[PDB]
Amino acid sequence: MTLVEKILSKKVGYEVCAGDSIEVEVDLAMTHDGTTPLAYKALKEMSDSVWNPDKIVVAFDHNVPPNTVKAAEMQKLALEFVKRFGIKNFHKGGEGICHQILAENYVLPNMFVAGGDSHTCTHGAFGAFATGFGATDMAYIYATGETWIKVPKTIRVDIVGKNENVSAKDIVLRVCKEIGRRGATYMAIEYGGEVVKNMDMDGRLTLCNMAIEMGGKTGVIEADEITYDYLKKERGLSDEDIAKLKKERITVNRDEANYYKEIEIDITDMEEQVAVPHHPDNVKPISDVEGTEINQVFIGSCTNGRLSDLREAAKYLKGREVHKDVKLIVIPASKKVFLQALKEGIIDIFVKAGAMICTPGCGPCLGAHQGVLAEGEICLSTTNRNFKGRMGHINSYIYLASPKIAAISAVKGYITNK
Amino acid sequence: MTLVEKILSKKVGYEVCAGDSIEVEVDLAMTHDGTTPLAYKALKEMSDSVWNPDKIVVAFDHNVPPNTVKAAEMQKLALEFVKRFGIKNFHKGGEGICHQILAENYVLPNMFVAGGDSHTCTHGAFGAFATGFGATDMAYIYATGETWIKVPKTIRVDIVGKNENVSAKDIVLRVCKEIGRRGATYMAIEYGGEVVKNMDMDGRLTLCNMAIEMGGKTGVIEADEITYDYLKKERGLSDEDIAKLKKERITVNRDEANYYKEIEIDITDMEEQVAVPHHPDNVKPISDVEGTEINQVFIGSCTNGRLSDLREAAKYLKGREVHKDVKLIVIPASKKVFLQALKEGIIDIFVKAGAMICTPGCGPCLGAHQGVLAEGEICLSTTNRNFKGRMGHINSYIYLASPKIAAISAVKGYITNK
Repeated sequence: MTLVEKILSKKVGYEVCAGDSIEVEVDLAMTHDGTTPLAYKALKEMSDSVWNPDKIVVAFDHNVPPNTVKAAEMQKLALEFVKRFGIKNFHKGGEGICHQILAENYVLPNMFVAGGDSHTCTHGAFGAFATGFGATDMAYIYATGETWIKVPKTIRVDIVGKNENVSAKDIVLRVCKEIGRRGATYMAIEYGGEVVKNMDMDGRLTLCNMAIEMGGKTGVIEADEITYDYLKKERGLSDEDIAKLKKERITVNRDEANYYKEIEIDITDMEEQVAVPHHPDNVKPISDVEGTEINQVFIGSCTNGRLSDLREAAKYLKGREVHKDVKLIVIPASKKVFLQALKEGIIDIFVKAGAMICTPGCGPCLGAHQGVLAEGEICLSTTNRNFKGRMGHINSYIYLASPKIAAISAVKGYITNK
Repeated sequence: MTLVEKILSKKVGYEVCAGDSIEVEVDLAMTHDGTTPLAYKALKEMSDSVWNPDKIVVAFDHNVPPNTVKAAEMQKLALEFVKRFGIKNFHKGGEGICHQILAENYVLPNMFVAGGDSHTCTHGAFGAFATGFGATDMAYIYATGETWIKVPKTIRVDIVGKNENVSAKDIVLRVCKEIGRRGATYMAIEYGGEVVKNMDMDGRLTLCNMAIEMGGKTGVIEADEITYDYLKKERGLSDEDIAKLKKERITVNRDEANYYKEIEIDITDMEEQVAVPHHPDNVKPISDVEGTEINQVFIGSCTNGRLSDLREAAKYLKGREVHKDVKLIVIPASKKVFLQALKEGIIDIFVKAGAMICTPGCGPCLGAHQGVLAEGEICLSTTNRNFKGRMGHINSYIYLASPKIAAISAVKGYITNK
């Protein structure tokens, strides 16, 4: 029995196998400024109320503040969803990215998280089963708190070795390379090993987030002490709640689980990994892409927008200034990350370096305004998507790398390690 | 002899008066990301060189970060202009508003300041003749360093009395009524009196900024010791350099200057001012619009985006949170202003209250794709424009007020004063 089978079995109250179709109760339902309207429209035709407003989260992160009339009409319509259904857990523009809000305030281990977003798989780092759903599907979830899901197969990814010169994004890019953009199709990506157990919670959320970029239905990491300490830090979880959570802790024994595929990654010495346009799996080491001049550098997104991502980037921008031909865009993942990075003096480092700061949202990682590339512009982003013409013009280029590389490259003006 | 007549005469070398068409050598030329590519493309048809790169200033502020592909293409074209002609006085995105930057490190008294912006008249607070030109005229000036204008008539505006509950925005809004939105066309505005004399440069910048809103060709304020003190705090200093500017100081004597018309504004027992849709020449006192539901509040344009404006707004926003049904947007006018407000903890108060901090520029303005309004949505702004469908939908509404009132109304969710 794999981890996803373990979680789902405890969820329904009986042993379940991969391939089965079971009814699962939803512990956490969420839509954002882009997926709320359609979900709301469908909900009007179906129900006059929701099943539990305390388990429903709504956040504005895609178009904040409204950059178009249409986006303004979207949030306007989403505002009525909060009103007409009495949604207490509503996060306005500036609160931050939806998944970051869910992580630092809501998601508990062994939960079944249902989200109106493709990258809902991010919250599998808590030891929960989190997948994305369509707007019509989320409507029924809002009205009943239930949904049907097929227990997916599991790809075991063992990350062993030790390398302090690389970050979690460098590792997850390495995993994307060996597996591919279609390698984990219809399958949950169960991370584990020496590195994963010693990896911080900010890093675990990075690995589970890019699960969709490998075709993965979701990503999941076993609940740990780091998971519990994170729950102690970001939220006021009492010791009675940690202990209550530890008795329900789910672990996986040896050979008690049969995986579809079991890949293993040695992290040493593996220099910093960089994804090459126009696909997330096109990952090359730093030496193979050295000297590549860039026009724009973005540091934010759900993948690397947390406090630790800004802190690392701030220590390389602490001395110098952003290159003349390079524009730096910094966007904290949430309102909490923004505040904490203010008092820490992290923001001061950025602004002095000439970095452009935007309100906590999904930045220009999508469509999206707030940082559009022109024809020919190269952007070294820290997000999780390299699709051709995603950050603007169809003939623009996007590179993916850690906040460390992004910070250093912004100074030098070219992709570098020194 | 009016102030404008004295400024233009010294600049040209001989005595001129209103009605005379003269050729003036330009001391300072500036275009932003929205007008630089327009002026460059126009320059590529007639000339093949700029007259003086040192006298040319380029600053990105309107669309920072790039909101559309066309906007990104424009900024790329503007980079060509700077790279080609070696414009050392170039400011990237995040540096701040074009007029604010120009006031922080360029505009000297007695100058002739030409700008590719309808609010270049702001720099008349330094005692310099400053007007706005189109893309065509900006190319002409870029090539020859000279332009052809007609010496305007002067509507003298004496502001006397005392009031410590209103602001410079409240004052300049009072001026726009007695005069009108078209009661100063083809004419220059000359502010004087005990109030203007006691104003800091933050107040004088506001008065000269709203000159075009009255149809005025420009708004100019006589330079004094307060003007020189600002040039010490900002662009470095020297008591010998200030003395070198006082030797060229231009003063105006009463009755020795014949104006087209003279107006005097009472301020002692005046209420605070809020302009109603859809024109800047429509303010009823705060008691006449108190209770008006607002859906969005913007604080921080060229009119009211400086340090004093932020600290005043943070004062009423201190400890409180922004009302639920209204989204607050705060944008510092400059990079320098941003930094000194960060070290003062002013930004923290904004973020704690739930404001949406954006890159130091001007948005939403003319639909700059920043904080776009939807249909039936009302915004209270500290900007200078009030026209129908300015911030988005044609059926949207805009109200103009001071940062003080803007902050308070953001707290209570409606236009108020308490």
